[PDB]
Amino acid sequence: GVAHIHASFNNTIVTITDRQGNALGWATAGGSGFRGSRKSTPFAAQVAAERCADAVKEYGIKNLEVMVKGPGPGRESTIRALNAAGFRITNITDVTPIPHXGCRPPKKRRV
Amino acid sequence: SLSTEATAKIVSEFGRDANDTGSTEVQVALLTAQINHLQGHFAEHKKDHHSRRGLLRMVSQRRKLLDYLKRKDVARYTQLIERLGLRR
Amino acid sequence: PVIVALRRFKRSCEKAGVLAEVRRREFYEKPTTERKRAKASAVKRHA
Amino acid sequence: KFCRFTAEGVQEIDYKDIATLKNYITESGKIVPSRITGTRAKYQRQLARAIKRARYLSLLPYTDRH
Amino acid sequence: RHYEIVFMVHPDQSEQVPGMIERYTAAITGAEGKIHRLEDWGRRQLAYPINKLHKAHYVLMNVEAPQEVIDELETTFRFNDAVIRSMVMRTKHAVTEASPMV
RNA sequence: GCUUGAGUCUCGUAGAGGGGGGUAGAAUUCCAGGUGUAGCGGUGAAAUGCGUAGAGAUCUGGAGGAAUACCGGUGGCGAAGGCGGCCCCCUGGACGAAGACUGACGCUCAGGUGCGAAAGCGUGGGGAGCAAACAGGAUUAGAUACCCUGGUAGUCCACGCCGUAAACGAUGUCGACUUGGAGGUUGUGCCGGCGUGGCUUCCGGAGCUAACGCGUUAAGUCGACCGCCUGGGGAGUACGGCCGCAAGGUUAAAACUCAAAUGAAUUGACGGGGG
Ligand SMILES: CN[C@@H]1[C@@H](O)[C@@H](O[C@@H]2[C@@H](O)[C@H](O[C@H]3O[C@H](CN)CC[C@H]3N)[C@@H](N)C[C@H]2N)OC[C@]1(C)O
Ligand SMILES: CN[C@@H]1[C@@H](O)[C@@H](O[C@@H]2[C@@H](O)[C@H](O[C@H]3O[C@H](CN)CC[C@H]3N)[C@@H](N)C[C@H]2N)OC[C@]1(C)O
Ligand SMILES: [K+]
Ligand SMILES: [K+]
Ligand SMILES: [K+]
Ligand SMILES: [K+]
Ligand SMILES: [K+]
Ligand SMILES: [K+]
Ligand SMILES: [Mg+2]
Ligand SMILES: [Mg+2]
Ligand SMILES: [Mg+2]
Ligand SMILES: [Mg+2]
Ligand SMILES: [Mg+2]
Ligand SMILES: [Mg+2]
Ligand SMILES: [Mg+2]
Ligand SMILES: [Mg+2]
Ligand SMILES: [Mg+2]
Ligand SMILES: [Mg+2]
Ligand SMILES: [Mg+2]
Ligand SMILES: [Mg+2]
Ligand SMILES: [Mg+2]
Ligand SMILES: [Mg+2]
Repeated sequence: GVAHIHASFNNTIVTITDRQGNALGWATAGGSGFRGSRKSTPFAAQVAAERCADAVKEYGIKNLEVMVKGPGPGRESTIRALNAAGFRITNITDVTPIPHXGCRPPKKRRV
Repeated sequence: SLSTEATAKIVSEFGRDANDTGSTEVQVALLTAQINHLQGHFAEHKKDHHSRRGLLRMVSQRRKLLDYLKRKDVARYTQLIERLGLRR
Repeated sequence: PVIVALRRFKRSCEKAGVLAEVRRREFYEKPTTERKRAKASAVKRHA
Repeated sequence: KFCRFTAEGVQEIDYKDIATLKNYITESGKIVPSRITGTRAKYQRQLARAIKRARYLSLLPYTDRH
Repeated sequence: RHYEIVFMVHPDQSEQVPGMIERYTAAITGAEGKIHRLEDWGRRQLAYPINKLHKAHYVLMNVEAPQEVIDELETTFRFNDAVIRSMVMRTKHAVTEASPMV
């Protein structure tokens, strides 16, 4: 299968899919008992990875290609947790979308 | 810009010889040919302001050379403007 | 950045400059602001 | 360091010469800066144009993910 | 004027390219142009997918010709559904030497 | 008359210079399907918002607009404004090398004319993303804000108008002259060097300057012509003229009022500046 890690600044979503991108299971830092400051940490992403690895216990997946997307805390800790759960991490690939210019981004925050 | 072959014909037509490239008559005839050629460009490309600045320099330079030639020798001036179809 | 293997993944992402690119593209930078930082950094390395 | 194009005395880089051009792209397919490769400015501009033409003809990739 | 012309043909018309090359150069020669170089690179692997395809058949042509008949050739490339992509480029000079591919 | 200023010709060179047309790849959004299941999104923390009518995530296909990562650079080009994927067509300027040619044809320029960022205006298109206004959620004593979720003009295109910006080098144009040092970029000559041009960045000498600084790209030493200033405020306002569809632009006072206003630098003190 393929592990898709959506690592945003606020949250991490881990979706395990087959090799044709059909979803098998998923978990998130926000739905693993972390809100606010706690949701956007490497640990919350580690916990999300484990619970997602738990969510696809029935399919009996051995090998995982890993697809990392976005700038967030749970880039690495999610991948380690899949290795800790005992997947054959065959590939690590960054698929973070980069425009080749693209659209005007939102205005800067004056905080 | 004007081609080598079109330039060389003008130089021959209005010059003393093939190498009289500096004559006021030759210079004016060359500017006139390029000014006339570019009318087609600017008819199509009305907002080509940058290129038009180059055209207006050709117009101004021609005016200055014709003015020089007039007082230097009006007979040469009078023939030149007649041959090229210039009001002045 | 296609790929001890995890350290190799970190390094490939440093070299493509993935996170620097994403951080720079979070918010719009006016051309005046971009020129200003380009000058300030040009001056910096030149010291 | 040092510009190979001045060393060989090449007139142009040539978009067809993929062997050469592949030395001036990263693994991501990105054009490598002149400060890293030591290419001269004039040749870096010719190189960038060659790589862009090659990318258009699908002789090089734009990215590692197509 | 001197032009370098690359075109890519859909890989299920590799057999139509000998015709294409003959017909396109008849246009050049008939309008009193030179063919300076003509190379058929054959089917190559694309660096990225073009319209689902992973391969295409490349032809290179260096040509001296009037502007007018090269304009005719690009419109031929436009509507010919076999021709998936093409580049026409001005060169300063005629090129006759073998390309780095061949 | 002359050829040294200024031009012309020949051959090349670099360039995001301009106008027009075409095309590529990345990404965002939307639409249609597949898989899948309870969250997603957002913040300092939240909430509004979105989601079991199946979101978010992931995959496939499609639509559409706008912008062109890397290259990229005190890099380049342009009178300034400005100009950045790739390809073609039309086109302007600059520079160099050899000679030849014209023979002061030059410089500057009130009035005049043209060009002129962004916003804005008119008509017709277009509209992904962004986003004045606006709406809701927060924050707060209040919060017509900053922050969050949305979002219309607009931003895009064609044609016309507007004519302004800290439109700045806050430095008018042209020419001559006057120690150096270190870079960049772009020609070219002779044998990795040694020459000869153009453009450009930084430091600094004399000199200049209130000082700060400028310093062969002068703010030095001179010449030509133009524009402009004459205490602060009232005021770039009023009235009149001209221009503009409008918004407004432009030209431009007076009464009254104050004894200052101002520049640079110095010592402190202070900072929700740094060490
Ligand atoms: C306004 N029209 C322009 C049109 O003028 C042209 O732009 C050229 C641009 O192609 C050139 O640049 C491009 O092509 C070069 C070779 N010709 C190589 C470098 C490349 N960036 C610039 N040097 C000058 C622009 N005016 O092509 C693009 C365009 C937008 O259509
Ligand atoms: C004032 N500093 C200069 C800097 O401006 C620049 O100077 C070059 C000089 O190197 C070039 O000349 C030199 O390099 C040439 C490279 N093709 C060959 C001939 C050689 N004399 C000149 N043609 C132009 C100057 N602007 O490079 C050298 C330098 C000393 O750093
Ligand atoms: K076609
Ligand atoms: K005058
Ligand atoms: K809108
Ligand atoms: K002092
Ligand atoms: K008025
Ligand atoms: K007064
Ligand atoms: Mg040009
Ligand atoms: Mg506008
Ligand atoms: Mg409008
Ligand atoms: Mg918004
Ligand atoms: Mg907002
Ligand atoms: Mg003003
Ligand atoms: Mg400006
Ligand atoms: Mg400025
Ligand atoms: Mg001013
Ligand atoms: Mg003037
Ligand atoms: Mg310049
Ligand atoms: Mg100095
Ligand atoms: Mg002074
Ligand atoms: Mg007024």
